[PDB]
Amino acid sequence: WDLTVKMLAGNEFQVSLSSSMSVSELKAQITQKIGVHAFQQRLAVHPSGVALQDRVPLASQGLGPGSTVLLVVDKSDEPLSILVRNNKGRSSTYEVRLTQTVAHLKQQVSGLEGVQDDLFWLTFEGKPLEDQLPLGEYGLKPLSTVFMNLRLR
Amino acid sequence: QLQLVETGGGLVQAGGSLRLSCAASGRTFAGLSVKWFRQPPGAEREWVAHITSTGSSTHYADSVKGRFTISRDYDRNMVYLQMSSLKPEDTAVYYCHASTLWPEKHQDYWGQGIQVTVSS
Repeated sequence: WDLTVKMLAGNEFQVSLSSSMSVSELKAQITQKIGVHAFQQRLAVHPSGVALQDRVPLASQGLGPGSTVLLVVDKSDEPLSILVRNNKGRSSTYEVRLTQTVAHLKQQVSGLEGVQDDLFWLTFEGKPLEDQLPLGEYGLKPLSTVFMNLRLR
Repeated sequence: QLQLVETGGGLVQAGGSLRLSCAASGRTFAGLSVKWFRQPPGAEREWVAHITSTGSSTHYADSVKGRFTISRDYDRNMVYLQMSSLKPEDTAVYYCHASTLWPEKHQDYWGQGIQVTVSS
């Protein structure tokens, strides 16, 4: 499948899906093209103009070979507060931007818990957070709880 | 560079009020996330309050919610902790703390730490 992406400001590029044909593959290609994370891509099917739903087959939302989607990028970087439960079980808020890395969150927690950053690890909904990836790739929300655990040695 | 200067501590009777202050003396508080912590006698340092960098959220630990108020006077580089209905259990050394925010390089700043003794 070759789809057209039309950025609202006006410019057009083309992506190829050949793997899964999901919203993920599409967004991955747009990342390769214009360097913005999946969570920053607001996509809509043309011509209806409705949103593309994440976690739904593209062919289910009326998208086939040669169709075009409309792309708005929303750097989704307005600060929000999240909860961090630490390894002693106590919770406190932390101000973050979904555009920051997990590594940057670990630096904030390191500074306040007094533990070197490589001596602990973080999880959201049980999924271990990778240092290089932005918080928004994990779907964090106002007052989500990241759990901290020690890499006890 | 930034230093955080704390004032306002001291001795209060149970049921009284205190306004702690945290002056931003190096640069302004712009773009910094600011928290108060306290350390009760022979206890872990515990989190108390939080005002975010845009000054538009506040968060409190359960032990102080309803009694304590965090706020900022932005024109004057000030973050306050308003403590009312103080109990003897609020006796602790109080610290204010500031964090930068992505995409700024992460740094932590800490006030010196002031004593609050609540007496009955």
